[PDB]
Amino acid sequence: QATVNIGTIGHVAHGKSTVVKALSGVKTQKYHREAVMNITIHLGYANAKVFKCDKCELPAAFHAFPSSQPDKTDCPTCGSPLTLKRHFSFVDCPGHDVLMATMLNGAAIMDAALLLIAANEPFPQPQTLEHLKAVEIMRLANLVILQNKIDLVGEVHAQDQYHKIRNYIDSTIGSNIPIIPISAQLKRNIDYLLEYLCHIPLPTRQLNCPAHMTVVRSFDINKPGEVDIENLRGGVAGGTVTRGIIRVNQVLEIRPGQVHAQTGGTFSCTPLRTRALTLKAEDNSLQYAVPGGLIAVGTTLDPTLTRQDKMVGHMIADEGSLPEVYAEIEVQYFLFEEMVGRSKQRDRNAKRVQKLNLQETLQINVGTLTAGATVVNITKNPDIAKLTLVTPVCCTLDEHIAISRLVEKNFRLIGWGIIRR
Amino acid sequence: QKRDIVYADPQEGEEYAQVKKALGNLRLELQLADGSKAIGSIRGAMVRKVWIGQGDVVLVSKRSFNKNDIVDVIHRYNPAEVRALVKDEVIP
Amino acid sequence: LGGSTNTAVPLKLEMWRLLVAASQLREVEFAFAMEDPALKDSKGASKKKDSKSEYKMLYGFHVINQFVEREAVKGNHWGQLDPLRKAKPDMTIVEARSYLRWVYLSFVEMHIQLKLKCRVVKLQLENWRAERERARLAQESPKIALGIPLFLYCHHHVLAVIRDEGPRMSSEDIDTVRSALKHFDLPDSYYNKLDQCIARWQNMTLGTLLPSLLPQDKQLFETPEMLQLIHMGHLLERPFVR
Amino acid sequence: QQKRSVQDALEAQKVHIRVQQRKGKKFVTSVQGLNQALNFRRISREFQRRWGCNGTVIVTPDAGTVIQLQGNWSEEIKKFLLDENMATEQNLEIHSL
Amino acid sequence: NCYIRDLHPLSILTADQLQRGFPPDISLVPSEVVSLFEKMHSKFNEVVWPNYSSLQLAKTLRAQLMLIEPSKYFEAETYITQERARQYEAEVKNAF
Amino acid sequence: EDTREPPQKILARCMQQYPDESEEVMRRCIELMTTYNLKEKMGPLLVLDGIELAEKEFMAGLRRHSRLLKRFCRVTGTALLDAATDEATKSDLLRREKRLQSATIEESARICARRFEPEQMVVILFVLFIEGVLKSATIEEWCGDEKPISKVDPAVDKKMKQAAAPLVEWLVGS
Amino acid sequence: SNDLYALLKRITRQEVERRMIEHEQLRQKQQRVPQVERFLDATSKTGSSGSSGGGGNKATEEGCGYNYSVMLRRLFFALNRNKESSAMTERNRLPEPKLEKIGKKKVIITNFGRICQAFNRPIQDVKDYIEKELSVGGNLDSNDALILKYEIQKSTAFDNILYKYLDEFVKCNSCHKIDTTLTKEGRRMELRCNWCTATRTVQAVGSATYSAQVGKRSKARLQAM
Ligand SMILES: Nc1nc2c(ncn2[C@@H]2O[C@H](COP(=O)(O)OP(=O)(O)NP(=O)(O)O)[C@@H](O)[C@H]2O)c(=O)[nH]1
Ligand SMILES: [Mg+2]
Ligand SMILES: [Zn+2]
Repeated sequence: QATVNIGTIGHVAHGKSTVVKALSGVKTQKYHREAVMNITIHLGYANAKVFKCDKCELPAAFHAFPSSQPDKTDCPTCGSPLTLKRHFSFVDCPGHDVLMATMLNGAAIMDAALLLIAANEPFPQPQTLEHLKAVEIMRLANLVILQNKIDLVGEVHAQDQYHKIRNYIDSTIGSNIPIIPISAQLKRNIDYLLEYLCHIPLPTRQLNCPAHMTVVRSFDINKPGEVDIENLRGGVAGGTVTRGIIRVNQVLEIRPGQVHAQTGGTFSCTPLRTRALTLKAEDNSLQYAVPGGLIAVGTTLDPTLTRQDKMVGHMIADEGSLPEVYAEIEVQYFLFEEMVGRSKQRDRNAKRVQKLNLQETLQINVGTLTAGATVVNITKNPDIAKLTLVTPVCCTLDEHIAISRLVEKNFRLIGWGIIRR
Repeated sequence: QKRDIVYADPQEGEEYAQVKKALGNLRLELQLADGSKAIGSIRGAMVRKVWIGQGDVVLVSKRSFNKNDIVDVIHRYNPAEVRALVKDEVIP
Repeated sequence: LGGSTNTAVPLKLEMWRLLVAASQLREVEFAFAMEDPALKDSKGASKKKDSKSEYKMLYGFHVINQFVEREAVKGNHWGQLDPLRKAKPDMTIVEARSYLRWVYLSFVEMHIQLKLKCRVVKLQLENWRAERERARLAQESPKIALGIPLFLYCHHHVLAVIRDEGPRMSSEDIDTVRSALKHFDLPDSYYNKLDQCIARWQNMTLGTLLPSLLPQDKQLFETPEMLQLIHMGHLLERPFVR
Repeated sequence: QQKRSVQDALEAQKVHIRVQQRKGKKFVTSVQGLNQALNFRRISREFQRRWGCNGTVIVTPDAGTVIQLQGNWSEEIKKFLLDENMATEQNLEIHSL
Repeated sequence: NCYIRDLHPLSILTADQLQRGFPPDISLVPSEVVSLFEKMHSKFNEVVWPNYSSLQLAKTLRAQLMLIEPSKYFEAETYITQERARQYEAEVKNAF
Repeated sequence: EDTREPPQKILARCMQQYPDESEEVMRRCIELMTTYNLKEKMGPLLVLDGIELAEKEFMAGLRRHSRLLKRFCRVTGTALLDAATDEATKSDLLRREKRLQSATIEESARICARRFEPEQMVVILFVLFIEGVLKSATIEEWCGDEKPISKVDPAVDKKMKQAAAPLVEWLVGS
Repeated sequence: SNDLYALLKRITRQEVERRMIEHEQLRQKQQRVPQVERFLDATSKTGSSGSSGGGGNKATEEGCGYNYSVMLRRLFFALNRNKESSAMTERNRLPEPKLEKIGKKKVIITNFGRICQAFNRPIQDVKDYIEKELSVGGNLDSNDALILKYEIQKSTAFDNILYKYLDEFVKCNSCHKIDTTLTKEGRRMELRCNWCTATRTVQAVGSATYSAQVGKRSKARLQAM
């Protein structure tokens, strides 16, 4: 399985799923996606293994397809056998306006991302910048900046662009991240790219602490299976592991569990006890799941819902291990000065954020949650809001929250918060 | 007979321009192939001997005594000559 | 690209240049040119007074706020080279006010055309670069024919200043000197001397101006073109007295 | 919340305008794709009064609450629905010309 | 085709160059004078030269020639040649 | 206020320790204050401030923590020019240089008020202009000095006069 | 050059004086500092191997990637030395449709066949789109000259219709360029580019929402008897 999770950010029309298409060789669909045209809408996943090409740094020409390059067990570029280094997964986080909240949902899963910019547009759009501040909530260190299109326009405008971007970065986020040319519907200059990914180090994770999993996918029932045993070919809690080893035939608790309606004004939610049937990651089947990588943990019991993902921000652990369920979270919030995602003329001309006040529609993006909230209290201590959540959230950490508000039929990052609890 | 095509003299008024929409009382709305928006007129030897439609291209004149009063259609270019003009090197 | 807009502007620039004694100002009469420097001088004064370090176009009806610096700061005169050189020495007497205005407007002219010229330089530049790159292939990248217009224009442009204030240095002066540096590398000490001169001319507002931001080489075909072997050795159109 | 937001900002709501010709140089025009909630009588009766026209509030099977007008108007049947949250600027078909 | 060919110095006989030097026409640049100057410079030094590190006829002429060229070198603040050009021209033709 | 005093201290300490080890890189700091606005923000207010870097070491440690103080004190900093619009982006920048440079002279006399000598105020202001930390008007660095502090009020009318004549006297070229 | 000390009145006056002689010392000092500082950044000398190779990532950032991309983009021989000079902004050449006014009702378009060939799409499908927009009858057949019941004053203003078709169907939104070729992928999925091979899908008209009524009657009912 994958060891390291690599996401993708960038405004739409600068490529997202395009770079992924180059490497993996696969695409994502849901039918609806076609009908609106070049909106990705939900999230990508794919897997491409790393194996070092041993006389490759930047040779002049080879086949456009990446199978001469890694994701093969033999090399024709150096003409010698290959050797494993790494293995990656991919994730694709949207770049369209509306899709902010679902980018947030998939923003705490990842262990790095690629920023994508293109030469065919202006310097820094609004949505790009907003992506970046979104990251800094969950505080990724590694980041890589790219120019998707460099061969569609000249080798003049390219340079300028690069100089401007170069200036702007390492004056926001240090480390002086590199800015790199690529092509990826012409599928060239992967070798370059890949070399920079190789050097990105092993992260550390805990493999012996109580189980914790973050779910973002569900549904795999049928069509077919149709005949015989009859239906279906039960479901999943398809997501990442951060802590512990999820082995087969362990007993799992879903800690939001089945949501039950209010009985007058107070709601209750009861956990769902479920067993691991099988661990499936890629086309291979695992007997144990190591932290990192998307593992389709096979679930059991009853029908109804969890059609495409109604497991939005759900946490799975082991029996007798309970991340504490909170209906009310005391959020200590800090706001930004600029309402990013606004489009007027230029990004730098942006409008300023309005203060957080009583009785307003929020959101609250606690990790992978998208729970609706209304401010009931601004008072407890200054700059603390006691916010009541309709959809319950489970704390495993102190939680790093991005706060989104509606600006005009769409939410736009306003600030960040941390739960005191 | 004679030529069906003439060229602008940049001095003594006269600059190419294109009709936009038409307006009542013999006047029309007219726009410059470099400058900003304008209103035109027409001369009395073309008051219904010649019809200047919308998006037809023409040749103005300009007033000598005082600029930025109003301008006037003193000629018309037949569609045959418009394509030719626009090709060669000349107008946008 | 393109490049039609670029030709459409010189039309305009020819107009505005001639509108200015078409009619806007006549204000007061010269009256023989009292002197050329006096212009610069009392522009210096008026711009200092109410400063954004821009003045010019904005709030376009500053034509009033001479009245301020007239009735207050009323003398015996401040910037008094004028009254001295006149006889009768007018001070708050109406003529003086007219003079001041006539300066302000005649300068707004210079500036508002200068802008356009800067744009022209940029559009001259870009198509010459794109040209060069295409012929880089050859690795001797010719030719000197197409960019003599760039250079000759930047001369024209620059030497519009003896009269002028410092324009915005950020866009303008930079966009000139980098079409003489970044995209025409040349021997230094031509460079050094030239930038000193430009500071001199400019001054009466500001000296410095060191335009050192992003010189870059993908361009080095020159010397066999040298520095005056593209003047003596390749000019046909070549400035004349007036 | 977000769900509804998307399901609305990216699905359905698509706003048809069309122009045709009755004869010689006479013309006609329609609108379709406007929500049922809005009073059609109030929009039609505006268009009319702002220029010699002639409306209607026709209801046709599986296409209904469709309104037409007299004259060629395309520009102003787009313009008036732009500033007014009636067409997300994305759903604007013109079949004119 | 073509065929349109140029011309230049031309015939001016060594005795016509002696006597009349230089009778009009004169110049037209580009490249024209500059070429000639390159020639004179190199050809003068290139003789080695086998006497005439004395007598002071040499160092006179050589010095005077060297003093021609700073016009070519240092003339232009921008890309301008003011009319200062043809003083360079009158120099080189009086020299020759 | 927030009932979370501590990280405002760790802010200061991480701007002692990151310099100590390596003086080579100071980049991270630009994202450090983005997280940790809990007091009253501002760049050189909280970057000149430290622990023993900004107290006992202050004099020499100014010129031994140079680079990051040229990144915050001198400008907010951008490279922008346009042959399109760029008139209103003039004053956008200028207001934020205005506010910046000025109130860093508040911070100057607030460090020289735990390091009291009227003279040692004079010292620091020149060691700013000598380096790339400041290079702008001595108008700012005299007229601003008299008196920007009321956070420490009571050095007022003595430290005022000693803010210094040599500032003015080098200014005009006399 | 420049000293640092615990300055006092007298020592302050020294610094003042030194500057006043020439302002070169301070100026050129802080010209020299950023030189070696910026060298040290870009080629890297930073501690810890991962950030050392992070500024070595930075080192190979500096035109190196773009350089390999030069020779690459020249080696394809389809981004260089072609009709891109004008084909860039689509400045392509399209036959100028040419018309006839027959009967002062119908408009026959002679050049139909030639036009359809040029952007490499078939006959019936192109015809459909045109005739749908204008909401008229007429057919093609014949000697491949179209017929339409739409009446206009004779013009070059037929072009607007064609523009709509060409910017929906054929013209890719990657580069701006028609060499394009239609495909059959899944259901209601089509279109491919091939001059950079950035695939794009599009959908095909099947109108049937609202057409109004026009415009004689009696005859209508009579035929629909
Ligand atoms: N010529 C060229 N085309 C490119 C390049 N990168 C992407 N494309 C094209 O751009 C299209 C958009 O791809 P896609 O990745 O879906 O864009 P996206 O930004 O991911 N969509 P979304 O914003 O919704 O995520 C693809 O058809 C691809 O062919 C590039 O570098 N060059
Ligand atoms: Mg996509
Ligand atoms: Zn293409």
